[PDB]
Amino acid sequence: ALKALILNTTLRRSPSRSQTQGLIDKAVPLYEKEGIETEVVRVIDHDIEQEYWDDYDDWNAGEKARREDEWPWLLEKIREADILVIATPITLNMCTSAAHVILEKLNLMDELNGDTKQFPLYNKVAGLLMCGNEDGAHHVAGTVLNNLGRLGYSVPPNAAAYWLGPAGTGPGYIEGKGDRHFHTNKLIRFMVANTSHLARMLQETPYTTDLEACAQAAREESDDVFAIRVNVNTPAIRYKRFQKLGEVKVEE
Amino acid sequence: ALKALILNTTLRRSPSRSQTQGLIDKAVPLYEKEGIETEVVRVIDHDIEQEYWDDYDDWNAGEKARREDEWPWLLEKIREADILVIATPITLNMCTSAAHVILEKLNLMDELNGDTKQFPLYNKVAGLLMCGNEDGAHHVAGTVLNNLGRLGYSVPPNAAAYWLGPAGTGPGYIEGKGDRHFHTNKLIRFMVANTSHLARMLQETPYTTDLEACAQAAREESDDVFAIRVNVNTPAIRYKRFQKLGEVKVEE
Amino acid sequence: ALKALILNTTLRRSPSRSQTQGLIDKAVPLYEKEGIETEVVRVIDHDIEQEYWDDYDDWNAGEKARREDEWPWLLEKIREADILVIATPITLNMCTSAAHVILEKLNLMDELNGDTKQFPLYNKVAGLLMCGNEDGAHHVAGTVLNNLGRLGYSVPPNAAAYWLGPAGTGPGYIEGKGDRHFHTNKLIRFMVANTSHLARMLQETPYTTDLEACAQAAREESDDVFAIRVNVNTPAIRYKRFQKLGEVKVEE
Amino acid sequence: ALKALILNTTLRRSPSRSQTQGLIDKAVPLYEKEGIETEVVRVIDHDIEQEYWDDYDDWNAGEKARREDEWPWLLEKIREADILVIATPITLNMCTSAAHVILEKLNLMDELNGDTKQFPLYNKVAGLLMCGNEDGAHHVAGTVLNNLGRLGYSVPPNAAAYWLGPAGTGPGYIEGKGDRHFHTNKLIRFMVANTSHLARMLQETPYTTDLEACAQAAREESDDVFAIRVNVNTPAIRYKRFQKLGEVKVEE
Ligand SMILES: Cc1cc2nc3c(=O)[nH]c(=O)[nH]c3[n+](CC(=O)[C@@H](O)[C@@H](O)COP(=O)(O)O)c2cc1N
Ligand SMILES: Cc1cc2nc3c(=O)[nH]c(=O)[nH]c3[n+](CC(=O)[C@@H](O)[C@@H](O)COP(=O)(O)O)c2cc1N
Ligand SMILES: Cc1cc2nc3c(=O)[nH]c(=O)[nH]c3[n+](CC(=O)[C@@H](O)[C@@H](O)COP(=O)(O)O)c2cc1N
Ligand SMILES: Cc1cc2nc3c(=O)[nH]c(=O)[nH]c3[n+](CC(=O)[C@@H](O)[C@@H](O)COP(=O)(O)O)c2cc1N
Repeated sequence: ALKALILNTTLRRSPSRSQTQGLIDKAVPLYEKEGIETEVVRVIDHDIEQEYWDDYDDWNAGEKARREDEWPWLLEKIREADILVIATPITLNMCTSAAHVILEKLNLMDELNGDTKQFPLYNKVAGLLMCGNEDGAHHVAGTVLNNLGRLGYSVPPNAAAYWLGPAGTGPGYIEGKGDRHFHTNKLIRFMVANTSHLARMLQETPYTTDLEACAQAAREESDDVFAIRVNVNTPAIRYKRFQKLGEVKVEE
Repeated sequence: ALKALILNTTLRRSPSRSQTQGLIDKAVPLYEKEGIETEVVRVIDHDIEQEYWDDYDDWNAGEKARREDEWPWLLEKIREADILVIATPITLNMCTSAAHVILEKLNLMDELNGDTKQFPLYNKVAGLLMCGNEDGAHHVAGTVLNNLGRLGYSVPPNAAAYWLGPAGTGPGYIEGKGDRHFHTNKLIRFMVANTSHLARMLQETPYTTDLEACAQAAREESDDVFAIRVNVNTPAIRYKRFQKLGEVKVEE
Repeated sequence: ALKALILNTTLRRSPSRSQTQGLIDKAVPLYEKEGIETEVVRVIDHDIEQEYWDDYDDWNAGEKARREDEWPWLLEKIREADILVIATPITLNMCTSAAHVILEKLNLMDELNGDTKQFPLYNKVAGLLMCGNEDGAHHVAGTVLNNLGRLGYSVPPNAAAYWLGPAGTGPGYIEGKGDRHFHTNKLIRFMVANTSHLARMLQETPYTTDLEACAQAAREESDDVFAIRVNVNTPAIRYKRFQKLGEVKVEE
Repeated sequence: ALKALILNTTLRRSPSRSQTQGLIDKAVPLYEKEGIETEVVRVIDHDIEQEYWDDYDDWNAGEKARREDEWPWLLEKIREADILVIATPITLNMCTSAAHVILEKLNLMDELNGDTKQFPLYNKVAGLLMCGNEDGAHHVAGTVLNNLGRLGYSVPPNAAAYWLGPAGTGPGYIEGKGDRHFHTNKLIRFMVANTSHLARMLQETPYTTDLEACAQAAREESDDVFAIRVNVNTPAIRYKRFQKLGEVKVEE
């Protein structure tokens, strides 16, 4: 069967009560009625290393970045899930820092599958559940769904469901009675119905795009050097699409 | 046959040379090789009224807003196109004001159909071409594609292609030789292949979601009043998800 | 004698009731108690041409762009005001298209003050009023206030005041009783008090920065060509800060 | 003697070479030439706990969030610094998750200066250094500087300096020769000059705003309950500022 993986990216460790979890609790039985098996992971409960290392970095400095953690376990669940729902509180008009770490680490998956010539997360479907006290839902949805789009996820219409109160400091979903908020409840239902349909579609008729071939055709029509002259004689920062400075020619 | 409509939202009237049109000129033959009938509209060439009126406004003040313009023609083309590609320059880290006016008027389309019980632009596909001198493509992509998804568009992976120069004032795509810019050329090819595929899928197996039925289910599990107490005794704007202010008792 | 100019960027013509105008009506008497002269302009009531032309465009295509409108009148007012307050409704998680046009045209300035070597809007102060039915205030503040900062405006703390209802379709400020909304009313008071203080400060102690001399220091430490090699052999879009492609050597 | 604190929020531990540190290395001598004592902290080098606990959470599970870490050490520096410069690489069109955590924890302060009745970070100045491979500088600047403004920071004009390559995957500042990039080098000079000036101003003539008095005046003109009726009989998500549903009357 198809699988939906819902990542609660709250910053409070289980079992502390999460506002965002209220939206998850509505979505789970709806996915199960669709025949889509659900799993909820609260990512902050798990040891996921934030630090970065590759071979350009200092070798000893990277020991902590290279340590054994729980990321392979979580990455494998994401690879296996046909639907990825990020369920995030809003902080600083963004997703939480926990969602941010996960997405940073996930952005290793724009390289290739040997037989599809597609990124590893191609043919999957993304949805979004968000909870804020007042503001930021559409901004976060734009940022997060755009990034997932870059990785291979398809986004159906009305794929982001959320709760917000009025302009103010709070309170959140629980005291604000968001479990009976009509607009949120109808958005959650839209999102589940549409992500489920698109997931079944992509299971039957995946993209056949060969990104390697697209890239080769693009190589055969492009240069391998970008170069432009800069006007260094002005403090101005106003935009000029035509600057008439002269084109550049490259050494040998 | 499938139709793709590409809206160049440059602020300069034809035949003035448009940087963004360079990306369009790459995309059109690629769609035509996909078997998809393409049409390019430069919306600024057409008389589209920006002012708003509805029957809550003053009747005389709204006369200019109600005047006969070319919006019904353009709206009918959007309704007919299976793929909508917004092709916009970046201004102020946003789409152009012309794209903005078009999207404002298009967001009247969030009500139902017959028959399908879906918004009128359901089962369509969105992609994005963008051109800026230096910065803003992913921010604009998040904003524009999120809004199109609210209307019923589905978004495939890698649906946004763009050109940008380095940090600076420009110049633009033409002087910058973007027509031979590898990254842009490959993204344009990704976008055309993926949008064409998703359009063919949705032609054959559209969403069957009944938004009316989703809304009726939400109504049964929801209140028809939102009400919270407010802490009027503090200058603080720190978020507080629990405030223990007491419930609001509502009459009738 | 300081002047504050408040631009209501609603899309509905006077005298139609504007939701955003409710916040302006709170702010005006507060500024006047500060001893600051205030003027409110509803910009949609004035003829401001959106289209663009310069010498690189087609002459005949640009005739409409070059026509007589009310922009010189409005631009002179912005230039003269010590405090600019954009008072914008939210559309599509952005300011309105009317605000978008004004800012597009305001960004077309290409001057440097001969005596101070600064942009024309240096030493002015920016505040923000916003009104939306549910969502978008901090995103719009980020975008608009970042753009004004690039032009020369300084931004005090708590410079953006706004009203929003809960997640939903509305209603707006008037039916939602925003005029008695504590959070909005206290933010408006913070905004007026802080912008007023900062405006007075800059009137006594303006920036003495010499933008021309900064740019000349930068010219001495910088190249006049930007050039990089591009990896044209991969479909990957993964970010690689080091790519081992070789330096490009330019011939001048 | 003013203090400037520069937080490098790279995800790579010292002494691994950071692209963003290149911009920092330009700014530090410019600040010291202004007579400002400058400290650089690479926050990822320090053990700062990401998890959240307060007394509404689960005591037992909150033990890790409550643990002794290095946050008080870093917060003291932020409390003392007259200028805070966030120096962040761009990930996912945002600041890094490391910057995200720091700002999250900074936003948890709940204090009012007993004498000035201002938030604790009032009268400070914020600036920004950013480094990305291609895109996101103005979006990050909007988000980060809007958040610091809510905390009490003032933002001068041209307070955000950055480097970006063209559309693509990289490379970054070092291989792209950003240390000799004219646009970046001049923006760094603008930013140091303007933040230094504004910090000196605010040390002389701080804001005298009484936030508590402002909130008390807002309390007198406002309701202590927010309540609106909802239309539960539509699937539409079209925005409607006027819905004629009727007022909510609240008991007692
Ligand atoms: C540091 C910080 C920043 C915030 N930025 C925003 C914002 O910018 N906008 C908003 O509307 N709300 C914001 N909130 C409230 C919020 O979202 C959470 O409390 C709630 O949702 C809890 O969910 P959870 O119980 O599942 O963890 C923030 C709270 C923070 N601690
Ligand atoms: C007022 C204003 C603002 C801008 N804001 C940004 C921005 O924030 N970022 C960027 O990278 N570029 C920006 N540009 C350059 C740009 O985009 C166009 O010139 C080009 O693309 C034209 O394309 P076209 O020939 O098809 O019209 C702006 C230019 C403006 N006139
Ligand atoms: C097309 C369109 C899009 C919108 N996008 C958003 C959004 O993204 N978020 C929101 O919260 N609200 C939004 N609204 C409501 C809104 O803002 C205005 O009606 C109000 O403010 C009127 O103010 P006024 O009477 O002074 O003109 C939109 C309304 C639109 N017509
Ligand atoms: C996961 C991920 C995401 C990214 N998202 C973006 C983006 O959205 N836009 C951009 O322009 N660049 C991006 N980069 C490159 C970047 O910024 C850094 O490598 C550089 O700056 C290193 O700086 P440092 O050596 O001081 O750490 C990303 C890189 C990542 N590892």
